[PDB]
Amino acid sequence: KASLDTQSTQVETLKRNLIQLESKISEAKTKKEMLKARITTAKAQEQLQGM
Amino acid sequence: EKMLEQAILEMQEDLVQLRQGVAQAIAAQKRSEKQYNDAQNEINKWQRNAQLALQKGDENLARQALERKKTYTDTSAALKASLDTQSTQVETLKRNLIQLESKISEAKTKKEMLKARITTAKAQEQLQGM
Repeated sequence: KASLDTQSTQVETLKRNLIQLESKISEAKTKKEMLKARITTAKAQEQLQGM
Repeated sequence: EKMLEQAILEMQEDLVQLRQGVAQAIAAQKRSEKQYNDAQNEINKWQRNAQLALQKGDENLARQALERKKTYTDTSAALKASLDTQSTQVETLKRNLIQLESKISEAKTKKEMLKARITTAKAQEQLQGM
């Protein structure tokens, strides 16, 4: 029973981490889209310099 | 898991060897008892012979039997002393075996607990990777 209680707390932490991770991966995908847009804007600025 | 797994296999083989030693000690106790029993039987036979010698009229033979009985008694006394010393050692061995049996079960339980903590540590490592 004592072992189970100690194990249960660890299990809860792991479950919480997984839920957080799921939220995090979605955010990362969103970040990539934002990152792609800024890079395109930078390229446009470079074209002006060429002119 | 590797450190724990190797230890469990090793303890079991050792226990079997200990049991054999205990059996030998038990066998030794039986042998001493048999020898002691034989000495007692011999003494009884000697006593009958001594009485028979008196009836026969051979005084020297009866006296010799009494001397033999004393020697047998001394041997029996020595055997009894040896048995007592051996018995204490045997009791300690038996106690150790019982304790060992309780201990091996505990070790198995410990491995399960150890496995769970390692898994938790791995989860923490994954968070660092993120």
